[PDB]
Amino acid sequence: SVQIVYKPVDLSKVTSKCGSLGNIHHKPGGGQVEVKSEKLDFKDRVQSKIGSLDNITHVPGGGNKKIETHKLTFR
Amino acid sequence: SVQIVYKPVDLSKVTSKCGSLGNIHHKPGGGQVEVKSEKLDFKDRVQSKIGSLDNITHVPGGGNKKIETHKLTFR
Amino acid sequence: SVQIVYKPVDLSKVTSKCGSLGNIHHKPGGGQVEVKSEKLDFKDRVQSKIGSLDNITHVPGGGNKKIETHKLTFR
Amino acid sequence: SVQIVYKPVDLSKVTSKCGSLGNIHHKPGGGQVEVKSEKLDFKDRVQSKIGSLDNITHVPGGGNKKIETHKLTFR
Amino acid sequence: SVQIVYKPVDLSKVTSKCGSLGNIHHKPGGGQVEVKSEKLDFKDRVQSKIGSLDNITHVPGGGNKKIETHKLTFR
Amino acid sequence: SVQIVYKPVDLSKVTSKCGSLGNIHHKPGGGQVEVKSEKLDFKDRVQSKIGSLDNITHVPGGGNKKIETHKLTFR
Repeated sequence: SVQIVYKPVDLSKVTSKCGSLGNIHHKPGGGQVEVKSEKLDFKDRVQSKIGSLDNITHVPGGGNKKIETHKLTFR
Repeated sequence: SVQIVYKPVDLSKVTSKCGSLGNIHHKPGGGQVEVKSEKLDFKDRVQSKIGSLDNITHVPGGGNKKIETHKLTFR
Repeated sequence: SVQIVYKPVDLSKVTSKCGSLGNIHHKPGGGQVEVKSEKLDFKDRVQSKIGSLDNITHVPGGGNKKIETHKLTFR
Repeated sequence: SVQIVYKPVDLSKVTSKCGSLGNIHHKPGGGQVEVKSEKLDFKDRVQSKIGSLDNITHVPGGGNKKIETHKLTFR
Repeated sequence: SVQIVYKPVDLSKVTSKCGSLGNIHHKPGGGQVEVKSEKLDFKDRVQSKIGSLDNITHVPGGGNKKIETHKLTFR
Repeated sequence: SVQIVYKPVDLSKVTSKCGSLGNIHHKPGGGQVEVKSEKLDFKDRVQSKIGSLDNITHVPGGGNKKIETHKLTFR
């Protein structure tokens, strides 16, 4: 016979404290972009991106990430 | 017979304290980008990126990452 | 007695010839300007300029400048 | 007695010839300008300029400058 | 008595010939300018310039400058 | 008595010939400029320049400069 007894006790306090978050600045792609193309012979799929893209400013006042997994496999 | 007894006790305090977070600056791609292309013969898939891209500013006032795994395998 | 005889003969051909003037480009102030000012105590006249200003494109298809002076002073 | 005889003969051909003037580019102030000022105590006149200014593109297809002076002074 | 006889003969051909003027580029102030000032106590006139300024592209397809002076002084 | 006889004969051909003027490039101030100033006590006039300035590209397809002077002084 199999007897399995499980007690994960977790009182964990993933805590943060800031008095003043601020005065944050993010200036991507300030300058000039210039592209000039002539006499191109493509013979397969193409992608192109030009400019400012995908520019993130994540400012999480908390930003307390917590991750938890319980796998319990039985054969 | 199999007897398994489990007591993970966790009171862990992943803590942070800041008086003043600030005056943070992020200036990617200040200067000028210039591209000039002539007489290119491509014969397979292409990708191109030009400019400021994928520029992150993560400013987590906490930023307390916690990660936890419990695998319990039985044969 | 005074005798003064004057014959400025001028057949001068200040000439220009262009087959095709073109494909001219002028891009001043491409990038970003940013100004930030705090706690300034001025006690006299002020001037300020910010940005793109006074940006000339002179494209004279001729542009044949000619200048001519005749002073004739008598005492 | 005074006798003065004057014959400036000028057939001068200040000439220019271009087949194709073109493909001219002028990109001043591509990048980013940034200014930050705090606690300044001025006690006399001020001037300030920021950015792209006074940026010339003179493209005279001729551009044949000619200058001529005749002073004739008599005492 | 004074006899003065004057014959400046000038057939001078200040000439230029270009087949193709072009593909000229002028990129001043590509990069980033940054200025940061604190606690300045001025007590006389001030001037300031920041950025791209006074950037010339003279492209005279001719550009044939000619200069001529005739002083004729009599006592 | 004074007799003065003057014959400046000038057939001078200040000439130029170019087949193709081109592919000229001028990139001043590519890099980054940075200035940081604290606790300055000026007590007389000031000037300041920062960045790309006064950057010339003269491309005269001719560029045939000619200069001529005739002083004729009489006592």
